[PDB]
Amino acid sequence: CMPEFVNAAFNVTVVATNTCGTPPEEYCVQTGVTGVTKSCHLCDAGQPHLQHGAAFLTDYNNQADTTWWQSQTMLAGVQYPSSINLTLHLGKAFDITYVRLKFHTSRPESFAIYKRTWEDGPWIPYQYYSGSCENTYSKANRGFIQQALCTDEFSDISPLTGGNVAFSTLEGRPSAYNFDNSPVLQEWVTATDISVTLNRLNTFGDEVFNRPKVLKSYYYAISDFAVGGRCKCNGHASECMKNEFDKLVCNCKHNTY
Amino acid sequence: LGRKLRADTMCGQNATELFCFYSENADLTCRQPKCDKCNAAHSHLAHPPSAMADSSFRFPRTWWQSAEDVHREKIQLDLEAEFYFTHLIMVFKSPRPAAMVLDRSQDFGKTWKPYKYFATNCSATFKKGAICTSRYSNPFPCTVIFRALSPPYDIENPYSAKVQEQLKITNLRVRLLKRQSCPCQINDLNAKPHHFMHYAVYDFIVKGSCFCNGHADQCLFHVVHGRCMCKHNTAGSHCQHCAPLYNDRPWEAADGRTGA
Repeated sequence: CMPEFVNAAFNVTVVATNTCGTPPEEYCVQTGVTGVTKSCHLCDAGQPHLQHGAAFLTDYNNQADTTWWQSQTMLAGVQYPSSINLTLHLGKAFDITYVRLKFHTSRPESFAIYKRTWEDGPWIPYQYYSGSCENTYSKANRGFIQQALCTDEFSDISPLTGGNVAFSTLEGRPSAYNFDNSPVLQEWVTATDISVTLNRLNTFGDEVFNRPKVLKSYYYAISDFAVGGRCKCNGHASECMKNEFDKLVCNCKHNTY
Repeated sequence: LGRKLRADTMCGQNATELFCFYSENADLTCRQPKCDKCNAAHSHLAHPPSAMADSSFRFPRTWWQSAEDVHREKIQLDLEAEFYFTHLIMVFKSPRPAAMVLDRSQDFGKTWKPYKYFATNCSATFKKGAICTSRYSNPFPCTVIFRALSPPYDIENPYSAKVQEQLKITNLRVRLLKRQSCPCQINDLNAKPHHFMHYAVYDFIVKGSCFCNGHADQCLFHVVHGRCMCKHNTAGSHCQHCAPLYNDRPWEAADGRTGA
């Protein structure tokens, strides 16, 4: 009868507005992970195995080596108030207790997360994650007090390889420990459609230099949505037994579903 | 990065003592030491300071630490020309001590100052936005994040000499005072381990754009030099002055917003 938490990125596809591969691109990244002889190789999607597709992002998440995806780089001029917004159409309002976005390349200096309250509706961001949010986001740093405040504990490119981000929904917030008795937080944690808002990467003025490699480097790369969650239906089902129409909706009592 | 970083002697030189890595698992629990031998005989047994700053094209990563259980350990980073920096980074596999200081040198190692230093008790080094800030350094886990450019400096940032001094460097150093190795299951066997001295440091790569005053498109493993053929008919290594063909018109550094 007890609810069972399972990875919310299983057998699901991220709806990504932009993804590498469709054009021919040549990109280079730090030699921390790729380990190429010159740390330079060409991104592509035609190759069946090297696809950076949506499914690869949300999969078993092999610990030894998990399939990674790269977003479009600065070559596509992706630096605006709004940018690539890859979204998650799971199919149920999963209570995402713990979120982890293992970055394949590095932690972007400026980025955010946007969550959907109801299907096809607007986006309710959880929190902003930038070390200089007072400019890009116009908000106080070192978020503390419920609002989608900034974050600077892990903002700059500290790891430079296999970056780790702890998007602890139930921790690091004033309402961290009142999850089971916080009506707003219960609505906060549940997200119909996950969407990481990589709104902009604050450039360091290197654009005037316009080196072909560097522009191809200051890009985004989500190695895996190490995100877990479950149907918040009082676990009428230890696992949302799908219904006839081949989707995910919850089990229920009182002659309901 | 991609150059020599002189420092003191490497490990075990004055003491042929066993050294081991008390690395930690993903469960925040230490693992059994991966004891090895430090020497100066073979590359595998000889790991000079150059290991961190060299072409890292191989899957295994280059390790490094202090010289011989010495607190006042410094890293010398010689330059053959002027350089440029973007922001401050700090990677330190060993537990990051509060006594961390970031310092910048102006020209030919002839200047020194406490450029930036932040920690929970920044007094350990010896507005509260640049001198030092709290809630930024912790003893654990073992295995500081700050940005040099000021919040008002992000926008309206031309490339004239008025800002060159902020991000023009000649040498690099760093000092750590507090000594500590993050806790382990040291009682792994009946006999306690020995000679566990180590300062696990991952690597140091502070990327610096080829200083060309934001004019040159190409500046003369392969490494970044300091000579630029800046466009807009500009001459000089720093490209701070334009050609006399139409220099009579007043001008300052070509800000990237419009390249005036």
